[PDB]
Amino acid sequence: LYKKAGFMKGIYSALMVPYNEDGSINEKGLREIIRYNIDKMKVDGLYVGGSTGENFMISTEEKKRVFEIAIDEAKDSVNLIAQVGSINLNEAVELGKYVTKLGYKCLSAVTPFYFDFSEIKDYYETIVRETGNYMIIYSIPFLTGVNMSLSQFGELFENEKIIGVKFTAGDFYLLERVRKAFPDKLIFAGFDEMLLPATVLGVDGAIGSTYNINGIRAKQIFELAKNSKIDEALKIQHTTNDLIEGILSNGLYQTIKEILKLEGVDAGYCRKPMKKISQKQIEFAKELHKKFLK
Amino acid sequence: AGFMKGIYSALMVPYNEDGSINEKGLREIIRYNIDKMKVDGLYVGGSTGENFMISTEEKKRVFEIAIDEAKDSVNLIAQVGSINLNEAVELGKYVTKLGYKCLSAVTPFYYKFDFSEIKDYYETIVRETGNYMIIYSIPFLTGVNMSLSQFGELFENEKIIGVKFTAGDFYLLERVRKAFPDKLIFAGFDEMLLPATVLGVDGAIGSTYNINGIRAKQIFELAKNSKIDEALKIQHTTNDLIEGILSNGLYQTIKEILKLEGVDAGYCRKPMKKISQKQIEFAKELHKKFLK
Repeated sequence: LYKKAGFMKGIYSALMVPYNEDGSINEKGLREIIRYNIDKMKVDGLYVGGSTGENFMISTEEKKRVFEIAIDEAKDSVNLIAQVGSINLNEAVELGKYVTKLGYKCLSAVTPFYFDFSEIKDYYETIVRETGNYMIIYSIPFLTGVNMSLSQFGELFENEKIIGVKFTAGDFYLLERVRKAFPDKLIFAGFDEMLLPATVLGVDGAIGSTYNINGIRAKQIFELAKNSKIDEALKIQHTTNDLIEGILSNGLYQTIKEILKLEGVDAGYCRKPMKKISQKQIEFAKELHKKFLK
Repeated sequence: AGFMKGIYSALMVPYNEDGSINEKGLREIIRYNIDKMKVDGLYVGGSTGENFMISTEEKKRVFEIAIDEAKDSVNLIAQVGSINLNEAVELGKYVTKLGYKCLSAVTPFYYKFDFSEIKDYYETIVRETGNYMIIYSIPFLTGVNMSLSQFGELFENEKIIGVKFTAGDFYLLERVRKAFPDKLIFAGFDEMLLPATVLGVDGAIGSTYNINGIRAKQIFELAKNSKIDEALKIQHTTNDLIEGILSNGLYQTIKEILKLEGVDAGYCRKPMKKISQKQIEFAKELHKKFLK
């Protein structure tokens, strides 16, 4: 339908945040990662604040500082989505209000793992109505759960400001059903290693962490599959998944940071008392870079 | 084995009230698949044929009729797997003698066999029959989840020529396709035919092709030939039909639609529930909207 926010289509990097040794934000490194994504990966958008290991119990003051820097550095060059969930509802509202005042024009949220569908719906609709901003839902509204039902999607998509969904589990029957039932909503693939089969089911783009270093190939897959070049897209998805297979066996986030540094980006190391990367994983990351990205 | 590519119906079998085979109706279902659905092949003795609900002798009679009626007009695969390896070899030898040129076998289930035992099972059927083998992988029913390196171990056997892939794991599907470009991969999930096709599967084996095989071949061919937009529209229409089939009872609704198409599709094996008035009328509406 013509009412879709079609300008939002494309490849979004789940923005990696670098940290200093003491745990604070490496603001200079963060600006380098933003610039690398915009200028070298050529991403269509940035997805800021997704919950990972190092992201989760960081202070909201540091969450806010990441949001300020990201929109200051990106300006209006790419689309932005700010994830403001994974915290209590009143906390998520004050964060949604803050990023809205900063100028973010689209929110996303996943709920905390405390549950009933009425509580999920109220969580989303509260953020929307208290911030006045647009909202991308998650297909799985918390971690240890499963994808929502088709009629639950309808309850949420009844809200005009709930404009799309990040699809995080690869149920491709449900993905087809959601695409058919809501042609006016955006669907973003959350699974980088399944971008090609998602693209032919009509997803509007993809949100992923590997696009920080593999955004060029990802954009090629998306574009070729939508323009009658499926054989070429499949070969690039094959190459991409050789890289992803190695990234996954070597530790996803620590390997992305190592390859960023091999590309000259001051990405540091994984934060917190999160497990230190090993000498063997350092060497494997170097081999992955030489073979796939150098 | 490139000549085996394409769309295979998992052949349904009509049973009488007492569970015995309705031979007249079985020939009618075969004729409908070959002549009207225009399938490239028949997958005989699979889950869809209620294979695991019937006796060894009843399985043999289904295999006899199917190849007698189909002759060499379409490809034929005979599913001979079982928890009983001695039965699997017996059935595999029997259908090989009948003239079937390719076997399939579900992973042995119920007991928690480890992978070395699963490998012995496949290699034993191949060794004892001399026939080709397609791995039947269906974790939703068996609980057996096979790794990429485990597929590699099985695929070192030159007569294990492919896999019927029913796990909805499209990362694993892409990894198997890349690792084994010389093997056949058949999609087992009719409602995900389009995404599987663009990952390079060689065909599909499905229950809904007994009645929706025309659209299935369209999706497959269009997606391989730079018509993705058209293939998605037909997958969308197909999945409206499949969504109704699933809500109405899969086996009962396919058999009911076959009857609306003039094919005597008989009953399901007990304890499969008999179809209800509500389900009969729903099937009539699916037929009128999607297939008449």
